Formats: sequence, structure tokens, C-alpha cells
Amino acid sequence: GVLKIVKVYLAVKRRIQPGDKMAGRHGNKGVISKINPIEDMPYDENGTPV
Amino acid sequence: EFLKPRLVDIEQVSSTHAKVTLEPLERGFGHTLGNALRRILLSSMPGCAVTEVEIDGVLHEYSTKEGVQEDILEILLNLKGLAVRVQGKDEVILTLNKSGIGPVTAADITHDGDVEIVKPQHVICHLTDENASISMRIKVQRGRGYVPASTRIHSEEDERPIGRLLVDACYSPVERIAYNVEAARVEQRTDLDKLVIEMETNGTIDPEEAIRRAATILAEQLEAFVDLRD
Repeated sequence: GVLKIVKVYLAVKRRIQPGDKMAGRHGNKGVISKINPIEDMPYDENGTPV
Repeated sequence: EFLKPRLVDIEQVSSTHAKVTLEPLERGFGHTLGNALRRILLSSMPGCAVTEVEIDGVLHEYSTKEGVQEDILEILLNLKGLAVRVQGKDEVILTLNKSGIGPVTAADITHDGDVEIVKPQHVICHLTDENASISMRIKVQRGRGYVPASTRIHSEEDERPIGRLLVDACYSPVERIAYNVEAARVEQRTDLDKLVIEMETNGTIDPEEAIRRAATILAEQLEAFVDLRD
């Protein structure tokens, strides 16, 4: 019944955003709640932010 | 009864790393200025970054060139890091054309007057074939902050050319900023402090100009803020 077929592959680049699920190797899990600017994040004495 | 901070010695340990000190700080404003400056520096420093790339034989980020080893996507990722200083104009189109076996670094880009390539050693690609030749045009814009590929579509303006390869724009030269307030004991005075701002950047903005521009922006916002028209 099918005359012809056309398949099309889309490549979508999905960026991390709020609501994705992240986990560790030890069973710790969580939802990404908010993405803060680099400034707001705590920073070490040396100045490297977490 | 107050004092004022004057820009005193501004040492540069490396091309990227700079220490800027402010000696005559009254008690209590060490931390206030440290923090305000840190915030503005990290958020608002205007810088240049690669916005788009056109390579001839490549329709989309996923295909591959003959005779090269990095994928097109990885070449884009490498171009994202290219630190370039444009003086007068806002949008420059650099052209990289190299052939033969060898690692094509950023230095091989055709050097235009107004453009300065801060780190010529930055690697771009590795050729693997005597006749393999790559030509491309990298379009670099001026901008502040962070604009992704997906947002820039709003200003599409007839993006019809499928050859155009969008890169996320990290429009920010300041990598790291820390401040240390230490008592600056001057032989005739009781309680004065020095701010030592240690700043690491990709080698585009000079420290003095960064600090000045930050103070400018803060001053403008405080101007607007002080007056209150009910």
C-alpha cells in the first residue's frame, strides 16, 4: 500500500535547564531548581566559585 | 570627615594575571567596594567573542572534512575560546586559509590592522593530508555577558545562508576575581586599609580599564538611585 517513504533525521542540541534530573553514583538525586549567575554562588577565599 | 581611594601601583604578574591595589580606604569600605567591584566586574565587562563561522565544504555542525581529525563541532568549540582584541569597529570578519600537514593554530589567521590575536599559540585544527586545505571566515562581534545560539535567532534578519554556523557567544573576558582587605599602616594614621583586587582574565581587558569601567557603571546607577522624585 505504500508508494514511497521519506525519513528525515533531526539533530537537536538540548542544554541543561531547570527541571532536568541529576544524580550521583551513590544514590543521591535531584531536580535542577535554579541557575544562578556566577557572582551569586559562594566563592572560596582564593576566589574560585563553586 | 572622609578620605578617598587613589589608584596606586598596578602590578602585572602574568599577561592574564594582575593585582590592583587601592591604598587609602577608610575602615569599613574595604569590603563594600571589594564586593561591589567583584560583582560588576564579573557581570558587565564588555568583551569580544566569536559569534559565527563559515567553512565552505560543511553544511552542518555534524559533518566532517576530508583530511582533518577534529569534527566540525569540535572545531567550533575550539573557536569559541579564541581571544581577539578589536579596537575601532564592532564586527570583524577574519579569514583563515591554510593547507598541508600541520597543526593550524590561531596565529595563521590573516592579520588585520585593527585586530590583535592575544595568544597566537591557541590550537584550532590538525591537518593530516598534503593536499588537505581548509578555508573559513570567522565573524566576531562586540558584546557583554552571555548570549546563546538559540536566543540570537530573534534577530535572524534573513538567516537564509545554510553555510552559517552559529556559536554561543561568551562575551566576557574576566575569568576570576578576588579581593583582600589588609590594614595599610601608614606611619601617621590609625585605622586605614588597602584593597588588593587580584583578577585573572583571558588577556583582553587591561586591569585599570576594567576597574575604571566598573566604578563608572556603579557611579551611574548610584546617580540614578540617590535622587528620589516621589
